[PDB]
Amino acid sequence: GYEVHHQKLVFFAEDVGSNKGAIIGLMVGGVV
Amino acid sequence: GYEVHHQKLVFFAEDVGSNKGAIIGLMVGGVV
Amino acid sequence: GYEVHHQKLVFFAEDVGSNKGAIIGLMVGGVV
Amino acid sequence: GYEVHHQKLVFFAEDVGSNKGAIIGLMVGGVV
Amino acid sequence: GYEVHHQKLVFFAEDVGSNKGAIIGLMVGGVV
Amino acid sequence: GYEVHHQKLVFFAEDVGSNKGAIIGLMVGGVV
Amino acid sequence: GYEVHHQKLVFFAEDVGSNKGAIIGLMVGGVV
Amino acid sequence: GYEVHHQKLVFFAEDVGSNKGAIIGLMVGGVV
Amino acid sequence: GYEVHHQKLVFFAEDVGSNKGAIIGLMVGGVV
Amino acid sequence: GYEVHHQKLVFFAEDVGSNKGAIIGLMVGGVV
Amino acid sequence: GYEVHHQKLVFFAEDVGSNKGAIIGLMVGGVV
Amino acid sequence: GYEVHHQKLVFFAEDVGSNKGAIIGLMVGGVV
Amino acid sequence: GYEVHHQKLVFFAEDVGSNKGAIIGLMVGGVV
Amino acid sequence: GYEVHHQKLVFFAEDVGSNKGAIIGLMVGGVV
Amino acid sequence: GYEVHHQKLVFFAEDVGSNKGAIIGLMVGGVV
Amino acid sequence: GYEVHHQKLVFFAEDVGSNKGAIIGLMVGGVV
Amino acid sequence: GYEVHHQKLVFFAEDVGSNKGAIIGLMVGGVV
Amino acid sequence: GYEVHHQKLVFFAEDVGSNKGAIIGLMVGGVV
Repeated sequence: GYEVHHQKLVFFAEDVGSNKGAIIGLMVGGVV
Repeated sequence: GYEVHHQKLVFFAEDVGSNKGAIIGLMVGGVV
Repeated sequence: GYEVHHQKLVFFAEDVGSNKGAIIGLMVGGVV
Repeated sequence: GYEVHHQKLVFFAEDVGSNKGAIIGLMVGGVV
Repeated sequence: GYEVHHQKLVFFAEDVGSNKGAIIGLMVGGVV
Repeated sequence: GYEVHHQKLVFFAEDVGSNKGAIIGLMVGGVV
Repeated sequence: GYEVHHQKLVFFAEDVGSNKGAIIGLMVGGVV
Repeated sequence: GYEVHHQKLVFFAEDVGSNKGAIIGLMVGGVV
Repeated sequence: GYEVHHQKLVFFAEDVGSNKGAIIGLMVGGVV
Repeated sequence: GYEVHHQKLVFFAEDVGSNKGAIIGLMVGGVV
Repeated sequence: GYEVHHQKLVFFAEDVGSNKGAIIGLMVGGVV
Repeated sequence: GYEVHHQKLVFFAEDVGSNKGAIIGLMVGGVV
Repeated sequence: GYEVHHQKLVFFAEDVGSNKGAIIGLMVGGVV
Repeated sequence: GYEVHHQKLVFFAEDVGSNKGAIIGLMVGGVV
Repeated sequence: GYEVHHQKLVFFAEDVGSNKGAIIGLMVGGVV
Repeated sequence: GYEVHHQKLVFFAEDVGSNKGAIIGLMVGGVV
Repeated sequence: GYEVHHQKLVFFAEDVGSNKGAIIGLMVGGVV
Repeated sequence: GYEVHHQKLVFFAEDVGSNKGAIIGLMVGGVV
């Protein structure tokens, strides 16, 4: 029938006073 | 009776005096 | 109030004040 | 009548950070 | 008939030249 | 009805030319 | 007329009365 | 006289003898 | 003497009424 | 100084209709 | 100095306007 | 003199000109 | 005596160390 | 004193070879 | 106050007639 | 002292036509 | 007040066509 | 007082201009 495809990726980063901050190792998704 | 698809990932990092914070090792499947 | 299969992840790192904060290891096998 | 196959994951690091160094290990087999 | 295929990708970084302090290794999507 | 299929990519970085600063190893999408 | 080392991948797909929720995740190390 | 050894995968999606449509996740240790 | 190795990939997809809606995620290797 | 080595890749899809979950994610090789 | 090394790539498929809807992410080879 | 090594690609598809149809992210090779 | 926190892995493989079962499979939670 | 945090890996392999079956598998995830 | 961090990889491998017969499959990290 | 981070990759190897030699598969930590 | 980060890649070896299976597959970098 | 960073790759081997030699699939650098 009818299908709509979209995605939202917001990458916002400052850059001083920078400690290690954070680490993300992740698997999320693959199909539908 | 409507078929739609979306994704939503918000990656925000501030270079505060915010230290490691956390380490995320995750495998979460969202496929079917 | 109709929705379809989509991803939803909020990854945010800011003004951490405590310590390491958290170490997380989690896995799923076989998405419904 | 229609099912929405997705998961809600909010991962954030701020003032609050649980304990000095908390570790979480979890394994699941068979999402239903 | 209505069919659309797009994606919202937004990346903002301030004060470059020095390490941000954040690392994301992640897999999201693939098929829809 | 109008049908279109293209990506929307927007980004801005201050003090560019050096290194990325943070590192995002991310896979977003693949098949419509 | 001499045997040699080679890979063998036979992926055949015919759905049948094989519905939506068929997922298999499996890892086998030759010797380990 | 060289040994000729390789792995072989036969994945057939058909009326196999598993479940009507199950979800499985697992691993096997080759040798110990 | 003589050494000849070749790959063998046979990927075949049909299209009856029940659609190709299954997930194969496997890792075969490691050793031997 | 004579050697023979080629790959055999056979990708086949007819009267396609792949939807809901057609995904093969495989790590094949590593050793021999 | 003569050598015989070529690849054999065979692709057979339908190419209508709607995408088939299937993805093969496979690492075949590595070692031999 | 000159070695004998070249690629050999043969592809046959119906209604070409449009989109790929499916996506094969396949790494074939590694070592002979 | 100076205390420096860094990674250090020396993998030396020789006809030694291997005994009563040269196959190792181990995992460590979060903090050593 | 000052702490020196750096990466360091020395992979050294001689080539004897008859051995029980030298296979090593190790996983870490979080902090040391 | 001041710290020094750098990579250092020494990959050394011999070539006698008998291969050592060693495989390293590891996940090293766990920030430190 | 001053913060310094330089690269150092030394690959020393003998690649004759004897046995496999060695297989290293490793994820070397993101931070420190 | 200042930092130093230069590249340094050195490869010393026998550049013949390839051992049966000398393979280094590693992820080094990410952060510091 | 000034930041210094540039490329430096040195490939040395005994044989000829130099083929691949061994198989290094290594990710180096990326981010300090």
